[PDB]
Parts: sequence; structure tokens; C-alpha cells
Amino acid sequence: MQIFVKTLTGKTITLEVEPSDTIENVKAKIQDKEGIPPDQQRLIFAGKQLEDGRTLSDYNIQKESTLHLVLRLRGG
Amino acid sequence: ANQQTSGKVLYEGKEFDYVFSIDVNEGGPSYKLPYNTSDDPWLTAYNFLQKNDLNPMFLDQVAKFIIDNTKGQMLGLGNP
Repeated sequence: MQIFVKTLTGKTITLEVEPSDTIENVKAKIQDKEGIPPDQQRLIFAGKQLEDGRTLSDYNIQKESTLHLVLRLRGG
Repeated sequence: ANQQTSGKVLYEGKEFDYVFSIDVNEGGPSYKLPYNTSDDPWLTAYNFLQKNDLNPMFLDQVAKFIIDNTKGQMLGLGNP
């Protein structure tokens, strides 16, 4: 399914992935399109950050839901 | 004109300068972070953080936006 990701500035981008796709691959696709590194790229949904070892069905992501795409403060 | 409350953002019955919709959840409490033209990102964010009780992880997310509110990178961008 496709998800609507919202960047810090409010930029809305749609990402096409599979239900059995892990968040890590989703990040990789975003790193392919926009070029945002999967490491600094922080995805928050429902108040919880999306881990790499998680699928779309893991967080029970709603079809075309609002995913928060932000960065990180502490690098180490 | 300082006659009508149009020159202010009335959120949840409270007047403030700027407000940011914290769409951290879908189908629940619509969090709205209030910011004034004389506050510091981390300070205002922290005030709201402990006002409606939010996890410190969201402090960074909200602070980042407030930082550029009066800076000029993606929001009020222009001449460097």
C-alpha cells in the first residue's frame, strides 16, 4: 500500500511499498527518491518510532495514514 | 486592527502568536503547540511537553520546527 509521509516542513510525499516490506526498505526507497539517509531519517507514527525490523502490518498501519518524517538531534 | 481576535490564534480557548498542529496521533487528542514571539524552542516545547504530558522524544521534533520559525532554512528562508 501507499503511505503519506509528512516531513518537518509539512512536505507530503507518497511512498509505494508492499505490506511485507520492512521499514528499513521503506527508508531505502526514500533514500533513493529524496536521498534522505535511513540512519538520520526518523519515522514517527502514533507516537512511536518505526523500527527497521518491522513491517507495515507490524504497527497496523492504516491505508494512506500520516507518517511523520523528521530528523534526529543526538548523533551519538 | 486590535478590535477583533483575528490577529491572534485562538486554540482551545487560548490566544497565542503561532501554533503548530502536532499530528502525532490519528483519532484522538489533537495536540497544538503554542509559541510566542519571545520564547525559546526548547523552553516553549518543554512547557507544552509537561503541559499535556508528552514523551521527551517529541521535544526534538517540535523544537526543530520552532528553530526555523525565526531562522530561515525552509520556513522563513531568504538571503543567507
